[PDB]
Amino acid sequence: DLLKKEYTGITYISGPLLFVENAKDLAYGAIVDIKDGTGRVRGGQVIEVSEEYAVIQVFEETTGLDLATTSVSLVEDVARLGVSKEMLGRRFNGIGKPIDGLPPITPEKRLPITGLPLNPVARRKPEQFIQTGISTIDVMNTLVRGQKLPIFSGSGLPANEIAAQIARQATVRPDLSGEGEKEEPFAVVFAAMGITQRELSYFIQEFERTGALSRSVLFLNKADDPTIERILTPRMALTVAEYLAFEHDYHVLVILTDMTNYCEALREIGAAREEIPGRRGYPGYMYTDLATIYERAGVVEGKKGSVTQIPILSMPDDDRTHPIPDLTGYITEGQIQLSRELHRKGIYPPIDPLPSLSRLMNNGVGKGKTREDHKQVSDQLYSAYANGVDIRKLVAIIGEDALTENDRRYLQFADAFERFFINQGQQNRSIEESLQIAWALLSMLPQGELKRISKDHIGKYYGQKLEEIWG
Amino acid sequence: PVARRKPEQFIQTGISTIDVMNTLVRGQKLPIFSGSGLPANEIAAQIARQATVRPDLSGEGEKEEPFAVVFAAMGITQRELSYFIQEFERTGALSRSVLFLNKADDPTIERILTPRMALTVAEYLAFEHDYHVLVILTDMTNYCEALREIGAAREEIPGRRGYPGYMYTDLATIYERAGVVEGKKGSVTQIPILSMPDDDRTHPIPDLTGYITEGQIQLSRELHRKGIYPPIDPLP
Amino acid sequence: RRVNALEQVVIPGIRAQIRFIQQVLEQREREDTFRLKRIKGKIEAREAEEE
Amino acid sequence: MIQGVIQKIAGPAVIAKGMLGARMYDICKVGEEGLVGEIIRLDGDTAFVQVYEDTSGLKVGEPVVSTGLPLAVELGPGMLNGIYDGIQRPLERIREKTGIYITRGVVVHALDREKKWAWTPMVKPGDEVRGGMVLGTVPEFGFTHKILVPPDVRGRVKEVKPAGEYTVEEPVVVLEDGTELKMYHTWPVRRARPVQRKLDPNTPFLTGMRILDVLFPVAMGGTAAIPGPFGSGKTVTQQSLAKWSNADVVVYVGCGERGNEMTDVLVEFPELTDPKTGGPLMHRTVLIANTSNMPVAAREASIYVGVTIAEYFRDQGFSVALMADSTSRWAEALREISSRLEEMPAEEGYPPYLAARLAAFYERAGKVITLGGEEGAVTIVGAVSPPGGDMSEPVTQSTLRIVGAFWRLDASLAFRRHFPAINWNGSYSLFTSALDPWYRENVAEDYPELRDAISELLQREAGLQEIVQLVGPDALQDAERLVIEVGRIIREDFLQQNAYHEVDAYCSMKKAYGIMKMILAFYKEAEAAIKRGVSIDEILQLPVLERIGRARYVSEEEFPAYFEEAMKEIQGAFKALA
Amino acid sequence: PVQRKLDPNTPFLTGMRILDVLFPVAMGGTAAIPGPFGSGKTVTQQSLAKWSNADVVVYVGCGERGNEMTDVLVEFPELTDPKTGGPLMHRTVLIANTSNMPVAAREASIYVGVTIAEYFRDQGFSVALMADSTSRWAEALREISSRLEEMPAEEGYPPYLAARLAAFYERAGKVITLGGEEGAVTIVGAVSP
Amino acid sequence: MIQGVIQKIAGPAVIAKGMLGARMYDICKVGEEGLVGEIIRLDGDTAFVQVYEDTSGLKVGEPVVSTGLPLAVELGPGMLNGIYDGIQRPLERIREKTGIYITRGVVVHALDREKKWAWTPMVKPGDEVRGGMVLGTVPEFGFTHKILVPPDVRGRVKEVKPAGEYTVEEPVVVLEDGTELKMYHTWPVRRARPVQRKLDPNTPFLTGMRILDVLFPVAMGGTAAIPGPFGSGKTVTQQSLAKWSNADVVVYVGCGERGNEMTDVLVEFPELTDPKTGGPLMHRTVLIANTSNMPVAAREASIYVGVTIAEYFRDQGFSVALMADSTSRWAEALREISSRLEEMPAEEGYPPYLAARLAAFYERAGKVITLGGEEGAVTIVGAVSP
Ligand SMILES: Nc1ncnc2c1ncn2[C@@H]1O[C@H](COP(=O)(O)OP(=O)(O)OP(=O)(O)O)[C@@H](O)[C@H]1O
Ligand SMILES: Nc1ncnc2c1ncn2[C@@H]1O[C@H](COP(=O)(O)OP(=O)(O)OP(=O)(O)O)[C@@H](O)[C@H]1O
Ligand SMILES: Nc1ncnc2c1ncn2[C@@H]1O[C@H](COP(=O)(O)OP(=O)(O)O)[C@@H](O)[C@H]1O
Ligand SMILES: [Mg+2]
Ligand SMILES: [Mg+2]
Ligand SMILES: [Mg+2]
Repeated sequence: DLLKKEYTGITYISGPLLFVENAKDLAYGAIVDIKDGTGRVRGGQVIEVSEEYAVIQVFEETTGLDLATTSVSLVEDVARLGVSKEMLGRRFNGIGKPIDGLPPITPEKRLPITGLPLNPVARRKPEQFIQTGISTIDVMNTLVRGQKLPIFSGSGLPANEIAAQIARQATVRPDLSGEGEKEEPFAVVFAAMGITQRELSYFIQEFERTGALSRSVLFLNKADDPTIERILTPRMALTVAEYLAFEHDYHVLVILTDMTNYCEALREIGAAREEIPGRRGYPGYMYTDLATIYERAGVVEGKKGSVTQIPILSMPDDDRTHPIPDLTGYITEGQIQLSRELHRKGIYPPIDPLPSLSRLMNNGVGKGKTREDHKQVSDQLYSAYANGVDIRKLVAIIGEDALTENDRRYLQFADAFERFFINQGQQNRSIEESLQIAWALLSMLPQGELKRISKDHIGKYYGQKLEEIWG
Repeated sequence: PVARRKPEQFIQTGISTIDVMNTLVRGQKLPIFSGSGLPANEIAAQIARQATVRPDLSGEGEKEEPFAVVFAAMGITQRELSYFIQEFERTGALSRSVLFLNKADDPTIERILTPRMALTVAEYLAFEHDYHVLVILTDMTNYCEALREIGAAREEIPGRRGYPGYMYTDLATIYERAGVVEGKKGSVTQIPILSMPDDDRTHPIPDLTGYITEGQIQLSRELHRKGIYPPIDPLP
Repeated sequence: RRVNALEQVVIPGIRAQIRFIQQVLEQREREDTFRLKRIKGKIEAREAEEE
Repeated sequence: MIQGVIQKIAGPAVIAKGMLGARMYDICKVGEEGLVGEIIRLDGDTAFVQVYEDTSGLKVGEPVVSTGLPLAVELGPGMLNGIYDGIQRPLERIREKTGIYITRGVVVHALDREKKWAWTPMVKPGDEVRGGMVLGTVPEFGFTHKILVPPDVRGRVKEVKPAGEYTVEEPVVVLEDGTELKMYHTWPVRRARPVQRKLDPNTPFLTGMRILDVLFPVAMGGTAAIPGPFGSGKTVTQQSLAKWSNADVVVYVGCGERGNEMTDVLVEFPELTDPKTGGPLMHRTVLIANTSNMPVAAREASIYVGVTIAEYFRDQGFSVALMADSTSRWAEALREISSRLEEMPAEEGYPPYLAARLAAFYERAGKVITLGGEEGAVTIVGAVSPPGGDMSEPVTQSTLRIVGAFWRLDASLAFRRHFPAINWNGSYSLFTSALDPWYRENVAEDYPELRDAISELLQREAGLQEIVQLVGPDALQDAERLVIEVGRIIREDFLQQNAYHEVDAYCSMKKAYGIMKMILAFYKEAEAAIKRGVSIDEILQLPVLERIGRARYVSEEEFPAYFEEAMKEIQGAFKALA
Repeated sequence: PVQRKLDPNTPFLTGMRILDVLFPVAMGGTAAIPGPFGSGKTVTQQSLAKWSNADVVVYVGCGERGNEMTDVLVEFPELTDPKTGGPLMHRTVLIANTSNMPVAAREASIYVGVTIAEYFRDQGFSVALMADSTSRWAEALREISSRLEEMPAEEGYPPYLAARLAAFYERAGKVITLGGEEGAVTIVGAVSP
Repeated sequence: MIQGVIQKIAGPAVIAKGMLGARMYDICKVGEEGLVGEIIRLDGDTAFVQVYEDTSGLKVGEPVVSTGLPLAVELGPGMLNGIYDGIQRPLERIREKTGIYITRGVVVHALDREKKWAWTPMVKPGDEVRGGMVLGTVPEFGFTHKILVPPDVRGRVKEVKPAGEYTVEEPVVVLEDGTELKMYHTWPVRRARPVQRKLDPNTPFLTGMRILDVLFPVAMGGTAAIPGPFGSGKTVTQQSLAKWSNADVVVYVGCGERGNEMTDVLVEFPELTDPKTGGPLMHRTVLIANTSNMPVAAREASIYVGVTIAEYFRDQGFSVALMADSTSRWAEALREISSRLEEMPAEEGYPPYLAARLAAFYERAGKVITLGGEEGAVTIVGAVSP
């Protein structure tokens, strides 16, 4: 038409919802603009429709709205975001508007933010090993390109510093696999849900220090921003990441700051609609909603791009059985779990190796990729550490003097393992140095009890002294 | 209640741990408590195959009276069905018994109606034709679960943990049908069988059964894993 | 010494944990009963009153 | 056909009006885009439709047309070596038609209509046919595929075409009433296929894993469940069962899990070798995939399609194995749909009819005598992720009462990388006694006695561990210390199995019997030497301990010489000690 | 209603050594005898019925197992009254319920018994009331409240359980009747945790 | 204005009808008594009002009048050395009017309209002024109180009152468009006050306690939480921080606590000495009191009023410390209000939007560069009583 239609029959405003009764023309899932009587425009999304009435959720706050003057206008039927290659180095808010003072982006394409599932035929196996520079991740919980590897954190634990260090130090090793020329740097897409000024300032300073803002795209949604806007931020971030990776052959690394806040907003919307709850408070469909976010990563046959995700989430009472960590561990391809007890002893990074897991480790290790002894060394380290922890629990009861020689050896191995292997500070370690330290630690035990390593590898590498590396 | 009389005669089940230390008396409701992997079906089949009354030890020698077994199976699978058919038909025990079977894929209301038909037949035979009958209910956990499903389908608010509030009354109308009546010669004896879901005796189903029944027989997992059959623990 | 330690320290702690867990589970069952009451009241309202 | 319009859209639910005449569980076409939906309600002139595809973008007033038929599958040649979505649409055709993304409204046939198959008749005019009888033979890889009369057809035949190559749409039967039979027929997924008779289970389903085959067997027609928290090893165990079991055809069903796990099967399997035929392993596998980010309502249809295909391959005479990736996702889908209907739920929000669905699904498994007079079997292994936290959730409790085996996994064992991490105390099986006659003939005459001795040793070890927590390992006497050490030996050597090792991934029956014999002989010798006054500490220093602990990695054909040498060394070492 | 409630000052001679000596109960007082199964509740209650110095005895079964109720129904008439040598059932009133009676009948069992005891109190007698397994009466009350959707409070019991228990026990006491005479009611109740 | 009548009463929740045209989160006058209420729902011709005072004795049919404005405070000279109710009412004026009991329906002004203040101008006619700029100074108890342009004001000035003594409600500056600027302005308590930039905290907030200063420091402009059971020492710690800390202005919020804990502060503080100026300690402290037996719905308003005043004193260039006595009572107030609305609750009956409110409240704290150019900071210490 020459001028667009407006709907005025609004009789309900309560919380985030809003009912309009003359709106059968609005498509399900459409985006609308809510006009105040003073001229202010607020956005909203339609999730119900009938010949009787329609239900609209509001992104911004509902202060100042009235039932006599408010009107609803129509934007396009599908939530679409305009993307371009020119948007590298820009900053955006939670809904995609610029906040850096620069003119807006002229779109090359406009894409639906909900995305589409990847065809399981069109995928391929993640293979490339990524050297993060942290021994407890490189050796025992290896990260490969194309993996979803969330970080399970507490309240006072430093997950942000670990994420920044990984993003700074991450690189591939073409020389080990023989793939030829060195890579190009990762492109970082940073999506922030409800985040304090302290964490945001730290992240901005860290990215400015290394010059990574020229490659990055930032979607920011602060703690004082409206809550319902957090629904759209991960979807827009992943739309941009998918476009860059699969249309321009970039290697994209995506960081999601706190999935807990996203789940809180989701619970707010679900409880407003009287949905059937899940276990504690959260709606019953939360598994499906999280699955549409995580499962957008991976690699695609016949294309050079890749998408890697590092979500960060906080287990509330350090509880692994909470619904959010449970569903995340069901969907993702592993987890890195931080330990508070190691943090209290001054160990950084405080990664607890036993609850940690990497599902796609076996694709990226072995001969011709890193080295031939990687997997057996990892297994032996795991078994020895478990024995050390069990002997700790034993000497908590019976006392140190009652120990034999074997239990004392395992106990000393566990202590030295923590102090030297885990505690590394801000230093950067290559894979060879980490393997050398791991072999030096295993040399504290007799050859008889390490049954998980083949005798050739023992004959080749066993016998190193730790004093040469640390003295 | 003024028509009943006190139970005074025993039944020889053929199992030493039950006959000697936990004697079964005509008119008693004596449940068998079992776990998940424990062989309750084999014990039930053996008891139904072996049980008989002993008139020679009673009185001067007594006069013989008929005996019968009524068997009710609720929520059994195909394997248990084939096992029970082959067990009963291979030794002539079927000639004195009545079988009510309800497979797991059968509707739930039939599972609800299954034990009441068995008890109706038992009452008819005992108090019309002076039989001594023995009623065995294969699994009460299945009955409780079917009752929960039926109650939830009719929009009834549940009770203590998940189960409906009237479950205590509903189980009582099943157990309290057994007994022995003054002025009559027949009697009805019940042996309920149930599997404890959490393997805990504080679950509502084992707890409410202890209020109505007159004892218990408990199967032991350690004796079962050691190669002992039948694994009846004499202590609890 | 071992008997005294087991009688004094371990058993009361285990008992306190047991009763705490029981109280939390009871609270959760009460809350879901309230939710069921509300949804039944909502269901019965919309089926009869509307014309 | 019944036609109507829409006035309600809310997620995966669509309510239509003007639909008087529709039937329950029919298939409807929704909107001008042509989406596939199913009817579950009737209320006056309105109907309630759940949609198997995404519903965003639809508008009120678009037409809805009912096809008048329930959900059905196409059964015939060409299903092997394929991968399908939740409603049986091939994904390779979608990949050809569309890009890397799955769009809505794609129309493709389940069976390829272009391929020509060799036909060889088995009947002549004037013969009487019946439901389930075979007539014809089509070669398909290493198998010979049989064309079956549909179960609802009876009549007399006067038409046969001679040997030639025809498409699957070519009808080569004419009955006296004039009906035609083709190489394929359609069957509704919610009706169980009829059989003639059921049979007792008397043949083991060999999985190739030591603990599952030895301690907790499952029969050829039986059912099993494997519950455990995330990261415990359900999917790896199921894929090992897919690779190494002796089933003729394996149907793998993915319900609400990751797409990378399906890509791994799609890539690795064409390289591997079929254990019993020597061809590629992918020629025997059928995949049904409905990943986690696909629409919710298709999760139930995937399970029913999988079980219907498995039942179809049973009627030909094969022994079929079925792997269900997660039934908890099916339960969550049923909870999601029930929210729109506004019903009153059960304990954890699940609908009350959930327990009947699982029972109806598991009851399809068994060894039967088919309508064609042959013998087939279907065995179902269903992984149950405990949805919220633990084993007390209603899904696991409902599964516990209808399964013959129960393989409980432990998170604590998976933390210390002790795979397969089967909890020995909380697991059981019911197929031991029935399988005992087979073991005596085919494995060894004394094999059940060895199994009972191993179980007795594990029970003795489990008994003593209570005392160890109480006083510590130093207070135990020498006999109990020996029992503890032998239990540790059994746990480290016999039970543990690496699924990614080159040799340890598969273990035959006789190798397991040899290892058990070695361990029991060592225990007997050690107890005898204890009676002669030897302290336990010097016994464990023997070099034969390393010989036993590395008997896993010996190859299958190298094993008998190793067994002979190890037995001789076992005899030699303890004779010189005292 | 009564005229005035008096303080208890005469012992309820149970006829047992330990209960009369160490832990006495006064006329008009209330006593509770709990214990798990097999402890000895039923035998003691019946001994109190047989040997006490109360003029009239009321026996209430809140709903028992059928065979035990049969046992107590058969065993009671055979005994003899220690006061006069006559039948014991001449001075007793028996309230009997099993587990398959309607749930409304079992809840109102203890109120009928206490009403009859109060009726005999107004005539000038001393009445002893024995209640068997008030836990099962509590279970009946819980089931009735679940039928009415009463939002359970402590474990499954309705929030007003303590009020009903208080209303039941407070009827016991030595009073001056409206006719100017003196009577008393003594309540002994067995609890089964 | 919009006017309507009442038809429903249930505790502190009043439902009005005939209110077509009322806006969300406005302020209404309820009944003949003239109570204060706030609208949080709209449905047809009706509105749902929560009442900040006692609703006993109300009847169906009493009139409801809407003021058309949200809940706002008066910011200006005269707030120091004062004790206020949960919706900014001076308590000593209420004592003078009613006596020793706090009755409902009392109308008082927040700032004293009859005190003379010394005025010293800064601007000249023809100057261009913006939001947050400084125009004039007024002497207070040791401090220099600056008169600020309201943040949403731009214009040019040609009128300045000369140096003299005026009340708070006399126009001292007149803009070119005719806007008159007084010594005070109003701000809605739910909106965060604008700033230019936020800075990283780098100087300590000295509390005078050894364990808190040495082991677990808090920086100037940060946030901290102090949980603990009853009898652990939260109130004594917070009062010690009020006595000894180096903040320029201390704002103390009592949200649903004992009245004795506020009477002790009222009595004892004027006898003490300010650490950094030497005057009475009460001259730097502002008290907001809402005890436990006062109306429940006024607890939220007290928190927002306190944080708004603390934000106002930040823009003048001071360093402000805010102490909240308990946020658990605020959570209980939210639970009660949601229970009147029949919303589906989260764990333990709290509404699902509970975390958003706490996030928005603590986000007000930080070290900023004010609109006028000075540097201020607000630090928040909140006690949790689980
Ligand atoms: N038998 C085994 N041998 C070696 N490694 C194993 C074995 N079983 C499991 N693992 C290791 O443990 C990991 C467990 O991942 P897996 O996919 O099996 O999890 P799951 O318990 O099925 O969980 P879910 O399907 O819910 O994500 C494997 O990726 C592998 O690294
Ligand atoms: N630092 C201290 N020095 C001396 N006495 C102290 C100190 N801290 C606490 N106390 C004592 O303990 C009491 C604790 O009272 P306080 O009001 O501080 O407790 P609270 O944790 O705030 O409790 P409430 O939840 O009741 O407000 C004080 O009244 C005082 O007697
Ligand atoms: N005075 C007594 N003399 C002998 N045995 C007694 C006496 N009192 C109780 N008992 C024993 O206590 C046991 C429990 O009896 P009873 O009270 O009938 O069951 P419960 O304690 O389970 O209610 C009986 O077996 C009985 O022999
Ligand atoms: Mg898996
Ligand atoms: Mg008793
Ligand atoms: Mg205090």
